[PDB]
Amino acid sequence: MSHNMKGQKKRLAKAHKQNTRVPVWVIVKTNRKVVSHPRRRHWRRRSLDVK
Amino acid sequence: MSDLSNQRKLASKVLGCGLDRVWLNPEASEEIASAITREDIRGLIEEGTIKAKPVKGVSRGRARALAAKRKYGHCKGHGSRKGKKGARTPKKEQWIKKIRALRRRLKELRADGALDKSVYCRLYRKAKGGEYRSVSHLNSHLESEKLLKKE
Amino acid sequence: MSKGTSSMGKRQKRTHAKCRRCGSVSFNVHTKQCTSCGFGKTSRMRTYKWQAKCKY
Amino acid sequence: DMVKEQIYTIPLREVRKVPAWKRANRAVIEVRGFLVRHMKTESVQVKLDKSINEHLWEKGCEKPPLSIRVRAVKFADGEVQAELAQ
RNA sequence: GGUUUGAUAGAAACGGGAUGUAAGCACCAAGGCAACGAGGUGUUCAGUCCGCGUUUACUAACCAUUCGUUCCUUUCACUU
RNA sequence: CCCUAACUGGAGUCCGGUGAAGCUUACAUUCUAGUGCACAGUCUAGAGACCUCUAGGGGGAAGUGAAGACCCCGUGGAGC
RNA sequence: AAGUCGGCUUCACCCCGGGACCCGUGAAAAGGACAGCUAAAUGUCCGUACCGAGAACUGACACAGGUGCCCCUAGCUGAAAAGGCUAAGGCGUGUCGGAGUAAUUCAGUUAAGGGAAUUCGGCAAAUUAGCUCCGUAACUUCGGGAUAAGGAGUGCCUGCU
RNA sequence: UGUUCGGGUCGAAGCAGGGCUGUGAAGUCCUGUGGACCGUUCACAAACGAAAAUCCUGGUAAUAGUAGCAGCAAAGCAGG
RNA sequence: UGGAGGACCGUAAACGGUAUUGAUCUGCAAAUCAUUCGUGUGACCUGCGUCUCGUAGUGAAAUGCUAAUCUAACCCGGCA
RNA sequence: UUAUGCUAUCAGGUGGAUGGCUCGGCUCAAGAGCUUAUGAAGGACGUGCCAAGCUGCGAUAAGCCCGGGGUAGGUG
Ligand SMILES: [K+]
Ligand SMILES: [Mg+2]
Ligand SMILES: [Mg+2]
Ligand SMILES: [Mg+2]
Ligand SMILES: [Mg+2]
Ligand SMILES: [Mg+2]
Ligand SMILES: [Mg+2]
Ligand SMILES: [Mg+2]
Ligand SMILES: [Zn+2]
Repeated sequence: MSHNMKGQKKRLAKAHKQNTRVPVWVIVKTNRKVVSHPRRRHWRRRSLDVK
Repeated sequence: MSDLSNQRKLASKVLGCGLDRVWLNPEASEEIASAITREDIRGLIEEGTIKAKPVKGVSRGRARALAAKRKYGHCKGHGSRKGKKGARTPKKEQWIKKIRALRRRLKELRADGALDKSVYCRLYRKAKGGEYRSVSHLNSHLESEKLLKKE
Repeated sequence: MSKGTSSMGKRQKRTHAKCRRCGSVSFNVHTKQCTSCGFGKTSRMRTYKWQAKCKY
Repeated sequence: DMVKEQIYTIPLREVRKVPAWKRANRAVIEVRGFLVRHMKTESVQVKLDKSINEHLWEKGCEKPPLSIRVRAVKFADGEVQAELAQ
């Protein structure tokens, strides 16, 4: 239970909501040309450089 | 049945016991699988489908028999002693009880008129000097020397 | 205690925080300076000619 | 319904060749294989009573009995029901 | 090697072995007012055990499958 | 240690699942001698050798790992 | 469902007091107390899930290391928080199974008679081992050597001082 | 690239295999595949020719269904 | 009686790292594991904070340590 | 029906070379040339109906207002 300030937790929240798959409708719209993005990660890996 | 693991965890929280203390009825498995909320688990608990198994303590009866024998002075010989003489009876505690008994005896003897201040002072210093093994030894010295102001 | 993997378990802290000015995690928490942009040392942006090659 | 109701003494000495901590489930496998060959059924149709399993595990995983006496019953479906016997 | 025209393996019992005299019961037990009581004796060479033998078909050695033909074909020594 | 034996558990061995890496110009079933940059599975003359697979310890492949850290050389360095 | 009582002990926690030591002297500041009572209103901001490790951290890993054994811990034995056996709690995931049959190998148990002949070398292994009592040498800086060495006892039951 | 003369959806380049010519570097043609570009004269240029650099990047073998998934906590079985 | 000491024994508390020249040595591990060992009231061990650094620092001093780098670290530049 | 194999071709798999194409790059020339306390550049966070990245934008947030050009579609 490390203790974050408001901004550190906001940056963690942004990192968390960035770690989502591309929407299926985006894949349909681009005709399978956009299927991923570079901000995918896993929590148990090389950590965030955010906080 | 699919996993009843959620129900078991919820029931251990509701019952306040460990996870393996929780007993789920192996016959009422589908009834348990429908229980999602703390209220459903409470209903199953009240109707006996889910209960907490008895804690299996550590019985202490044979320790009680051994402790009674040890109180009588048995099962405590040299082949049973493992700690140093001093870890089993610390020496400062021995001295403390000895000197306190002797001093209380002398104080009561001086109070109840059996001992005047002059000999009380010397007896008190003698007790401080380890001259008497116990209260009985001190009383025996008193009666042999006739230091008590008998009437 | 080995200088290798064993001593690397004590890595539960930081020497550089996130920089207000530039966003780089280069703000030395002891010297109170950003080693990337120079924030906390100068009102200007840290730049050196040796950050590139001699343009010839 | 029932077809045969024979009592067996299943020897478990061949279980002892296995490493000692593996002897209990080796003995379970020997009981099941004995029932398979002597009742002429399949392994999956041999049902072992709780008495048999608890007897085989009574003295731990390393000391199953050298033999066990069981009462096995065979049904028209092919299922075999085995229980511990006095 | 044996496979019912059978003692191959197992069970049962018995022989031959290992250990050391089971539990319960009774009597005794230093003593304790009693409650109790380590232990001793008898029942009892008992009890337990045997990866040895014998006797004995009691259960299991049953039911099969496959090769000994190049395969399909009528380049057939065959048969609908 | 004489001088080893038996036994226990984990590997190994055999089976199911999963599943890498390191040596490699080629060929290659070798053995002896000679020859050759004087230390050859391949050259020369002999001698052997039916193929495939499994297990096994490491004789050989001057086995593999590393542009020898010893020696010298370099109008190469570094520290002292 | 009972829910009523007594007793013992008490660490590793609280209160209180004493003593000893220092060529070592063991923080500061905010805040609080010493004059406040009654009423009403106000008390913003940030964190808060969960792991805290033989799978949530770090070491590229669901890593036998490290961070953390950092702070806590029930019954018996026992000097003990040692070791063993058990609670509670956590687990059967220090995440491949089967089979039981060779050599070899990692780690163990035992071993006749001999007893260091082994080996560079007693390496490795074995011996001894707790507690009580008796007894304890050369030498010594008089402090020690010292658990020297070397001997004896030890369980259970009954009754006691 | 300048310039001359061309070929191509009635099938260019490329690719796999083959025929012929040339001492050769190579050229040309045929079949298949392919679907839009390609040559040629005389000259001129160059980021112009690879088998090698413990070469670089990518792809992919042998090793090999092999090692490992054991050693420090050997844990599972029955029934549903 | 008292309770001193860089006192003694001792913990798989903590710290250290003797020997096995054991396991491991494409490891669990780019230094770990087992057993065996040293210190364990003090020149003690340790958390967090803070300071001292490149011809400089730090070092009960081995050229040890200063982020797996040390007889002058690392990054970029001089540098093709 | 000679296995395990060897050599050549073919079919397929794997792979991504070659060719062709290219809104990119590079170089040269000609222009043009300062901006920010009226808060810049840069960064953080937010902002879309379904939206994670980038881009744009700033709680009026892939946008608001006015004039001109454009004209029938638009919603990076
Ligand atoms: K919490
Ligand atoms: Mg280092
Ligand atoms: Mg320049
Ligand atoms: Mg010269
Ligand atoms: Mg296995
Ligand atoms: Mg090439
Ligand atoms: Mg010590
Ligand atoms: Mg340079
Ligand atoms: Zn900065």
